[PDB]
Amino acid sequence: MAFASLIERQRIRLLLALLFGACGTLAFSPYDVWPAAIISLMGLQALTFNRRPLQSAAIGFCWGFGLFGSGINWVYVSIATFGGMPGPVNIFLVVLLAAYLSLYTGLFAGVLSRLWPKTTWLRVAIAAPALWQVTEFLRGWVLTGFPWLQFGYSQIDGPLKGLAPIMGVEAINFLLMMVSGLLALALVKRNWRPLVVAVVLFALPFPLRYIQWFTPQPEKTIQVSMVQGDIPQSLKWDEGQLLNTLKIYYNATAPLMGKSSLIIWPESAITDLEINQQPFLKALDGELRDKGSSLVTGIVDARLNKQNRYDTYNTIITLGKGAPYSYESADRYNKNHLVPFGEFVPLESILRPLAPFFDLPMSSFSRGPYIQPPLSANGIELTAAICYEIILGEQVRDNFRPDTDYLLTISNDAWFGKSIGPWQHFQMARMRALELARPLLRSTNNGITAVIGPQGEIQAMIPQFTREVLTTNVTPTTGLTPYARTGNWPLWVLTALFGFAAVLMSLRQ
Ligand SMILES: CCCCCCCC/C=C\CCCCCCCC(=O)O[C@H](COC(=O)CCCCCCCCCCCCCCC)COP(=O)(O)OCCN
Ligand SMILES: CCCCCCCC/C=C\CCCCCCCC(=O)O[C@H](COC(=O)CCCCCCCCCCCCCCC)COP(=O)(O)OCCN
Ligand SMILES: CCCCCCCCCCCCO[C@@H]1O[C@H](CO)[C@@H](O[C@H]2O[C@H](CO)[C@@H](O)[C@H](O)[C@H]2O)[C@H](O)[C@H]1O
Ligand SMILES: *C(=S)NCCCCCCCCCCCCC
Ligand SMILES: [Cl-]
Ligand SMILES: [Cl-]
Repeated sequence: MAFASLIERQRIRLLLALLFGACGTLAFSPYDVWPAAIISLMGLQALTFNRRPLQSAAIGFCWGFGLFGSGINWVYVSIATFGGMPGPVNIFLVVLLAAYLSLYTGLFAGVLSRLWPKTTWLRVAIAAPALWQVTEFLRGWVLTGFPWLQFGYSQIDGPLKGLAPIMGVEAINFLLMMVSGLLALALVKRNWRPLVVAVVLFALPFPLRYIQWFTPQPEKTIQVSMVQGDIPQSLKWDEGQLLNTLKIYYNATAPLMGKSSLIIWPESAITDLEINQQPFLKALDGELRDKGSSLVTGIVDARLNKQNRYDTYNTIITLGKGAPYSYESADRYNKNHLVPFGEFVPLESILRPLAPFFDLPMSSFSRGPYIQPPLSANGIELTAAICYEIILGEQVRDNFRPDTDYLLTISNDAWFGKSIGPWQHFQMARMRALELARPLLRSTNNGITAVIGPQGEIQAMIPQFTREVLTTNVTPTTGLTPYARTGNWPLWVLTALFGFAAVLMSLRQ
C-alpha cells in the first residue's frame, strides 16, 4: 500500500536511521534505558533490508552518525573550553569525528547487504553478529581506535549481565546484535519464528547472573580512602597551582593516616615531575609508614632512556607501609594507551603549531609496557588502568593476575564538564569489575569516584564537582572467571565458524 511505498523511499530510510541511531545513546548511562539498545539495533538491522549494497551503506552511516552524533558529542566540551579555536571548526571536528566512527557502522551495513542481500534468518542472526564483531573490532583498533558506545555495556544491570564473566562484554554485543535481529526479521516478515528464538536466546543467559565465580575474603577487609581534589582543569597544570594542589591532597590525607590503610589520589594528581618532588614524596612516605597507611597516586615522570633522551610518563606511584617510596621503586605503573590529541599529537611537526588544542599542557607522553605487574601496597595487589585504559577489556584482563585483590583506576574527567561522557566512561569501568569478579576502586579528580563490587554493583560513590574524600570498607575477592582465564579468543572462534557458515551460504547462491 501507500505506507509501504513511503517506507520504501531511501530518504525516508536515512531520516529513520538517524532517529534509531540516536535512540541507542539512550541505552548508556546516565539514561540507562537498556531496551533502547534493542530498539536502536532493530532499526539498524531492519532499516537496511531490501536495498542495494551501497544503499544500505548510506543507511548504516546515518545510523552510526545518529548514534555517534548524539552519543559522543560531549567531546565538544573539551574542545571548546580549552581548544582555543573558532566556533565553526569546533563543531566541524565533532562532526568529523562522528563521521569517522560512522564509516565503520556504514561499512558493516554495506558488506552485509552485498553478501547477504536476501532478508533471511541467516543474514540477521548468523552473518550480522560476526560481521558486527569484525567491524566493531575495526572501529576500536584502527588509528589507535575509539571503541566507545558498545551496546553490551548497557547490559551491566540488565538480564544479559551474567554473560560477561564467561565471555566478556563483546559477547553481549554479539548476542544483542543477534537477538535484536531476529526481532527485526519477525516484524518485517510478520513471522513468529524469529520472535520465539529471540526471546529464548535473550532469556537463556538470565540465570547466568546467579553464578558467583568468586569467593570474598572478609579477613582482608580494609578501609580505603579516595580523595577527589576537584582541581579545575583551567588551572590544573598552571605552575602557580602546584602548592595549593599539594596542600589540598596532603591536608585531606594526613587525618586519615592510621585509619584508612589505603589512600588513593587520582590521575596525575601531583602535577610535577616525580624527580622534582623528592622531599615531599619522601617526607610523605615516612609519615604514612609511621601510621601504617599506604598511598597510591598519579604523577608525571620524565625518565632517561637508553639513548639519553627523556620519556615522560603518565604514572601511578605508591608510598607508605609495605610500599616504601623510592625513585628507584619498581612499584609503579606507566600509562600504556594514550588518548589521541590529549596525550600525544599525531603530526606535531605540522599540527602542534595550529592551535592550543593541538598544544595542550602535558601532551607529549611516552607509552609504558602493554603488560605491567600489579601495584603492591601493604600486601594488596592492585591491577591498574589509567583514565581511558579501563574501557579496554582485553588489556585489563591481560594485566589481571589470579592474586589481584582489587582493580584500580584513576582518572581526570574534568575536561568534559557536566556532560554524559563521564557517565559513559564510568559505566564501562563497571564492566571490568563484573568481567573479572573483583572490586574496582575508582579515584578521580572531579569525575565519578566510586567503589564497584565484584558483580559490577555499585558499593559506594560520591557526587561530582565537589572536593571531598570517599572512605568506605571494601573487601577483596579471589577466584577466576571464565573470561579471566581466556580473554576473548572463544567469542572469536564463534565469530569464526559463524562467519564461515555465512560466507559459504552467500557463496552457494
Ligand atoms: C519516540 C521518538 C524518540 C526520538 C529518538 C530519540 C533520540 C535520543 C536523542 C538524544 C539522546 C540523548 C542525547 C543527550 C544530548 C547531550 C546531553 C545534553 O543535552 O547536554 C548536556 C545535558 O545533558 C544532561 O542530560 C545532563 C546530565 C546530568 C548528569 C546526571 C545524570 C546521572 C546519571 C546516572 C547514571 C546511572 C548510574 C549508572 C552508571 C554506570 C549539557 O551539559 P553541559 O556540560 O553544560 O554542555 C553540554 C554541551 N554539549
Ligand atoms: C568478508 C567479510 C566476512 C564476514 C565474516 C568473516 C569474519 C571472520 C574474520 C576473521 C576471523 C578472526 C580469526 C580469529 C582470530 C582469533 C585469535 C585472537 O583471539 O586474536 C584476537 C586479536 O586479533 C584478532 O582477532 C584480529 C581480528 C581479525 C579481523 C579481520 C580483518 C578484516 C580485514 C577487513 C575486513 C573487511 C570486511 C570484509 C571485506 C570484504 C584476540 O585479541 P582481541 O580480543 O582482538 O583484543 C583487541 C585488540 N584491539
Ligand atoms: C569505508 C571504510 C573505511 C575505513 C576507514 C578508513 C581509515 C583508513 C586508515 C587505515 C590505516 C590503518 O593504520 C593503522 O594505524 C595504527 C597505528 O598507527 C595501527 O595500530 C597500531 O596501534 C594499535 C593500537 O592498539 C596497536 O595495538 C597495533 O598493533 C598497532 O600496530 C592500525 O592497526 C593500523 O592499521
Ligand atoms: C580520559 S582522558 N578519558 C578519555 C576520553 C576522550 C576521548 C576522545 C578521543 C578522541 C578519539 C580520537 C581517536 C579517533 C579514533 C582514531
Ligand atoms: Cl528466512
Ligand atoms: Cl613498610
